[PDB]
Amino acid sequence: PGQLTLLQCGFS
Amino acid sequence: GQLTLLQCGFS
Amino acid sequence: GQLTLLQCGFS
Amino acid sequence: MFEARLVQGSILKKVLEALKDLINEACWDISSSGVNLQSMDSSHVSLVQLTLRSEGFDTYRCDRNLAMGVNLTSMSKILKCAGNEDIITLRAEDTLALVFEAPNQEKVSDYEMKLMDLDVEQLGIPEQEYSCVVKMPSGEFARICRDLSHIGDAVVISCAKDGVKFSASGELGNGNIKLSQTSNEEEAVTIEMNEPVQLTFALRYLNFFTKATPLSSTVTLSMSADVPLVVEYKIADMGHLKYYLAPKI
Amino acid sequence: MFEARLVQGSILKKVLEALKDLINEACWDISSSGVNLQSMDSSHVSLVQLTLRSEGFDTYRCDRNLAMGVNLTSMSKILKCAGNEDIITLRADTLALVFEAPNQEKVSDYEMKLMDLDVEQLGIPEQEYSCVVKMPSGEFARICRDLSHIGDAVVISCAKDGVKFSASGELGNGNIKLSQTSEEEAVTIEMNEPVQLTFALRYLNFFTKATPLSSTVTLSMSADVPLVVEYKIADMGHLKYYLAPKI
Amino acid sequence: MFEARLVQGSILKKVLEALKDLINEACWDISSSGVNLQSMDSSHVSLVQLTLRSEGFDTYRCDRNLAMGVNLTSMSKILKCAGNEDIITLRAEDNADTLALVFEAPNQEKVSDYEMKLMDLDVEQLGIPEQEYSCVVKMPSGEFARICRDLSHIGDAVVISCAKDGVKFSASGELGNGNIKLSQTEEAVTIEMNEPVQLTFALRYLNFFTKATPLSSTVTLSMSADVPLVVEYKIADMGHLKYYLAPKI
Repeated sequence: PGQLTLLQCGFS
Repeated sequence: GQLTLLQCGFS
Repeated sequence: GQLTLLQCGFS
Repeated sequence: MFEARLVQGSILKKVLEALKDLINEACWDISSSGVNLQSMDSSHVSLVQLTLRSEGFDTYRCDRNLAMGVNLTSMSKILKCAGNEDIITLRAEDTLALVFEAPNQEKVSDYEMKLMDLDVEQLGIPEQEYSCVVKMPSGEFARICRDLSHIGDAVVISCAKDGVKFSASGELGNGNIKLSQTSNEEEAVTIEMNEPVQLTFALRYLNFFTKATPLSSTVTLSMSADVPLVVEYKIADMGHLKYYLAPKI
Repeated sequence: MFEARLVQGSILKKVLEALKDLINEACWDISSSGVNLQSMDSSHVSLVQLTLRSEGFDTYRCDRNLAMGVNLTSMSKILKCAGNEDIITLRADTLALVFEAPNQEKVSDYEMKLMDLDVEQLGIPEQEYSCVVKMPSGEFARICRDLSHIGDAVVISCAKDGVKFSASGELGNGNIKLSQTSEEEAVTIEMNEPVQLTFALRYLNFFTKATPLSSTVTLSMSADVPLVVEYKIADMGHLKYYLAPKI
Repeated sequence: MFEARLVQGSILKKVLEALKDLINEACWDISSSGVNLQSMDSSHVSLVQLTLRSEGFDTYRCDRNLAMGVNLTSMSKILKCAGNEDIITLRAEDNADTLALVFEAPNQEKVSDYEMKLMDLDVEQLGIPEQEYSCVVKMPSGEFARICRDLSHIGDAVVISCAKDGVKFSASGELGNGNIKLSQTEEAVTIEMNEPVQLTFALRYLNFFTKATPLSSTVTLSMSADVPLVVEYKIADMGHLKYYLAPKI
């Protein structure tokens, strides 16, 4: 899955 | 743009 | 003409 | 008309050094309450939030709310022309004036920076409570991140109640760093957590964050399972500078 | 036979550090009265004039006048081999330099090759100046360095109570206003007729490399005539820089 | 099982800085008597010999003779993660292809474990011919380094002629020639000499040697007619770092 983005952690 | 000293009276 | 240490008796 | 006088001008110099490496261009939300800045970097992996309360300034006026888009690289470059003991005024009335008064009062410097038009885009910060909170000297956190970045690209952070561990692996080996909770001014390390947490982050971004180290003697790490890290530096008594960092799997 | 002993040898290091970037090669005129160096830069836009009076040394003998062509970059490279508190002897187709440590137990001897090149006789017209500004050499160095991050050219506006330095470029524009002070750290404006002239920050930044030689600097201007920047070496001489304006 | 605790850990930091620039990879001869390192450079003109006595360590245990092949560049990079006042432990386990390095912070509760990969090598067994010297010169390491850097800005090779009078260093080059004459007076210059000797050596290699200057305030030069130079720095009271440099005809 690698590095997540903040959009993948519930941010907008 | 830039002048020289030879254009300012020098030799 | 740089010598090597092997040319000065080293091994 | 916006005008804010900052006596200890080195703060502005340092704040922009803490931002330029992560954000090339951002939007300053000025209001009666102070200045406020939020932006993610290009890859949407981190978020930086700047807060400067107007009370921390020695003079502050703000008639209407403004939203100035500024090239931070340009503003950083202008602030490098300011001395460390200069008193700095930000002034606006599409140009941003910055006025640098030498301590003598016999030298005065006026810089007019062109502004840029940006898409205002509201960031949603989800609401979140953190299991683990680590408070530690900002200088050692910088050294930890810098050292492990010579070993690997990512750091594994394991917080237990009695200590925190930083680990990295790379082609020349691997290393880990263990800090224990102290029982001691501003070089103490205190952990307050609920139950063990382990997260993996990119050292690349962390070393951006630590460019804020001159702003504070301490730094605060906030963690929870599968949620972004927060590293926050407190600016003297005016506000803070928060960084959010999404984890790696 | 030429021989000159300089106790506070750091002067020479600072002098060449002030010349190497502007003049790649120059000709030293030695005489009984002292040392003198004049040269225009390659583009004939600036001129540097160096004066070191024989009285400023602690030994001096020059029985007859010399004309040494020296690669200044070559000579600079050698002088960085001298310590900062060392005593320097120049002796003279080769130019010897002798470096005495404080204790006189380490001593160094360098023989520099010279150049066969023609001594210049430059005619400087007689002039004195509407505005003369005297100010700390540090502040003026910083003014030039700061504005060079903004534009390639600086507009100097001298009025009676203040001097203004302006630049403009891609990322904006900047101004620095200096007022008359009221020590060693003073800023002095002496004005007859207001002047505004434009100069290339690149050459001014060459000039301010002479800053280690003096705590103050003197700026002299008039309408349509070259700027003069003068640093006074301790009591031995000076280093004058002339810079033609733009327009 | 090998384990060696070094309180003055800065020694290891300095020793590696003095070795990495000359030797890419080397073999540590670990034994009960201490640590030992020998290698010729690739071009076979110089040789470096390292000595660290077991008595010089706070703790030293070595169950069998070892020969650890170490990438010196990799090990220098790991030792750069150690502070200057850190306590450094070397540890080699049962079998393992790894050499552990442990950095103990002196003041606070911080400890760093690095695991370095090892490499297999056959130890070069080097014959040093048996030799005693006409001229022996002892002088401050700082002046010898500055002498070598200065003369390298003139030429590629330096002429050393000592008389019990004094020693002369000469170089000629593309812009002229220079010499430095040292007289007999930590701070001292001492000569003990026989028949006059004049030898020419490559300043390139000597400036590799003076990378060891931080290890000692003085250095010893050993010469005799037509034989390699020896440059030796005493390490604090545990050993030495010797360099051999063949002459140039």
